[PDB]
Amino acid sequence: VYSSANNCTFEYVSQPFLMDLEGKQGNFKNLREFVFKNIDGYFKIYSKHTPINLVRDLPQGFSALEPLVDLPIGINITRFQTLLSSSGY
Amino acid sequence: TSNFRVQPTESIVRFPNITNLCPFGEVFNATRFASVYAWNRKRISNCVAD
Amino acid sequence: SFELLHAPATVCGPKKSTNLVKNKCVNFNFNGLTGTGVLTESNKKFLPFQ
Ligand SMILES: CC(=O)N[C@@H]1[C@@H](O)[C@H](O)[C@@H](CO)O[C@H]1O
Ligand SMILES: CC(=O)N[C@@H]1[C@@H](O)[C@H](O)[C@@H](CO)O[C@H]1O
Ligand SMILES: *[C@@H]1O[C@H](CO)[C@@H](O)[C@H](O)[C@H]1NC(C)=O
Repeated sequence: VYSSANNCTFEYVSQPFLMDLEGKQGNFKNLREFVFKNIDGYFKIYSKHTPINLVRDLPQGFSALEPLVDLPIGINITRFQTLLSSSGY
Repeated sequence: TSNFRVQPTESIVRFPNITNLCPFGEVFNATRFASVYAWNRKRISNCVAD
Repeated sequence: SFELLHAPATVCGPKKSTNLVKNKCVNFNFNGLTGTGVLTESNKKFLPFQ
C-alpha cells in the first residue's frame, strides 16, 4: 500500500541467505535453519543450509549453525514477522 | 636466586583494513551549499572517518 | 557534531597497522586482542569465521 521510509539508520547488502539451491531432482530439500539474536546493540544471524530426505518434520540429525552476519543495530525487537503444498516454516 | 624472562623487542599492531572510508565530499566538496535559512544535514555511519 | 549514547559506535578513525614480525619475542595487538610472545606459522585450520 505504501513504499516510503523517509529514513535510513543502517543499510547492508550481501549474498542472498535463502537462495542456496543444489541437489534438485530428488527428495533432498534444503532445510534452512536460522537463529536470530538481539543483544546489547547487535543483531546476529546464524545459519547452516542442509539437504534432507524427509520433509514433514525436522531431520533429527546434528549440526551447528555458523555466524552469518553481525549488525550494530541498536533497536527494540519485540515482535517479528515472516514474509511469504505450503510446507511453511 | 632469581628468575629470568625474555623481553619483547618490536610490537605488532594489525587490523583488517581501511574500508568504508567516509568521503565527506557531500559537505566539503559539493558545490550546491544551502544558506542558513535551510542548511543541510548529512548523516555519517558505518564508516571510517579520517 | 559527534554523539555518544549507548549504541555501538559505527563511526571511527583509521586503525593504523604495523608490519608482521615472526620468530621473535614481541608485543602484539591483533584486531583488539593483545598479549606477548613468539609468533610462528600454524598448522591449525580455523573455520572461515574463527
Ligand atoms: C519524516 C520523518 O519521519 N523524519 C524522522 C523525524 O521525524 C525523527 O524525529 C528523526 C529521528 O532520528 O528521524 C527522521 O527520519
Ligand atoms: C573538499 C575536497 O575534497 N577537496 C579536495 C581535497 O580533499 C583533495 O585533497 C584535493 C587534491 O589533493 O582536491 C580537492 O578538490
Ligand atoms: C523499548 O526499549 C526500552 C529499553 O531499550 C524498553 O524499556 C521499552 O519498554 C521498549 N519498548 C517497547 C514497546 O517494548
